Amino acid sequence: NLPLPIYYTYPNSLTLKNKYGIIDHKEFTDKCAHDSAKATINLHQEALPKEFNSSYLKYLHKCLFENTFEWAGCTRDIPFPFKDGTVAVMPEMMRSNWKTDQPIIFAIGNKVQDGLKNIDRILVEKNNLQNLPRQEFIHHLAEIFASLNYTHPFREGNGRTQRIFCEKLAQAANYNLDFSIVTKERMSEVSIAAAQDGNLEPMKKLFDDISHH
Amino acid sequence: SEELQKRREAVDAAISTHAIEGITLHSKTLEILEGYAKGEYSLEEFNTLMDNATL
Repeated sequence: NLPLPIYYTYPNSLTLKNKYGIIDHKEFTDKCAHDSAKATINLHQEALPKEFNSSYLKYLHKCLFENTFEWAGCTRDIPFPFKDGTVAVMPEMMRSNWKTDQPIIFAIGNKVQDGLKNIDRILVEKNNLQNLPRQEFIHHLAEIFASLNYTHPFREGNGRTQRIFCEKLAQAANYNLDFSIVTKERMSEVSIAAAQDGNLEPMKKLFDDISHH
Repeated sequence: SEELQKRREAVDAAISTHAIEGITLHSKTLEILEGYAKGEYSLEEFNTLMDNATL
């Protein structure tokens, strides 16, 4: 019984297998966002961890999506056994932007683990981005965010997990990271610049604008 | 109130993370979040209302 990407979705559908049994995309999105909003509120009342790393990132995905996906907290490079007896894996993922010629290719196969370990190395070396001058904090926060964009470790829910991870990382470093002033368009623009052009400056400008000490 | 300000910030963060993906929360989700932000009920009662919500 070979693991395959197809087992993440319902047969003859584009909808991801979920605990709600919802195949309609609109109704699924409503319920998934509802539970993610519940998890967010409980998460912001939870004591901050002593250490920030990829294990904490997986825990946040688990918290945000436990009620939606059987695979909450599990990465797409590792075969995942569903309760239905199928085994899903998705080592190869790409995303197209409607205004860009070429798709963005995410980390392939076990390069997902390398991406997660990359952020762990930065966070150990830079003490969770604590006790740094502002310019260094912004630079490494942008490096971490852009690295997570490439890694895309989960089958779905990457953006939501990455943002709360970064809000909590900032909070432990005595910063308030305000994503409410960031539009879908501005977020996409800075992410494509880092991914395709290898240009981290628009992202660093975004983080500087939304970081309040 | 510091506590209510923290609740309001959590609610605004929950809305933002979906808005930045182009997702508008269901009206029922927003109503339950608003009550919590305003201190009408506890975190436990907020959790009950979310789990019992008709979407």
